[PDB]
Amino acid sequence: LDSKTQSLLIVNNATNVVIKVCEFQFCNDPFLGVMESEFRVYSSANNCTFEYVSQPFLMDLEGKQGNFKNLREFVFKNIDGYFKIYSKHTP
Amino acid sequence: SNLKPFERDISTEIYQAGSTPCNGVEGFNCYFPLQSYGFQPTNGVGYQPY
Ligand SMILES: *[C@@H]1O[C@H](CO)[C@@H](O)[C@H](O)[C@H]1NC(C)=O
Ligand SMILES: *[C@@H]1O[C@H](CO)[C@@H](O)[C@H](O)[C@H]1NC(C)=O
Repeated sequence: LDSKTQSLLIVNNATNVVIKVCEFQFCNDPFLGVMESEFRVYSSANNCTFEYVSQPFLMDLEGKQGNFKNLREFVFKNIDGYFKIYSKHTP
Repeated sequence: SNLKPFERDISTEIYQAGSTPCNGVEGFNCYFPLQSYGFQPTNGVGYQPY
């Protein structure tokens, strides 16, 4: 994860799911700001081999406390070069 | 090590064949993994590009 090999990056930032496969330079403390005012998940793009962006949607974006309403489960596995993502959303 | 099916792996790390941690200079038991052969119209059947 230091630009010497290829690294898959998946971000779901409440609107459009974006998937990229780049030789990314990651920060010492990766983050996206929360109205959002930062984007520091990576610091460079170089010799990138794949990018995909989905359609928009709407999700939570603000700081709001309470009790949890949505359980969102995922499985991530890599078999013979195929990166398989499974998921289930439930109230 | 060898490759798993359909895996790609781009890397310019110079390959220490032995225990000499060269870490930036090619040498004995320290080579680059990427090699290139050339293609010429005068080459043989088995050495022409496909
Ligand atoms: C999430 O990332 C995508 C990547 O292109 C960007 O277009 C989108 O505006 C981002 N969402 C924000 C900043 O809320
Ligand atoms: C990868 O990035 C390097 C950066 O120095 C560049 O020279 C090279 O042409 C790029 N492509 C490949 C296939 O290595």
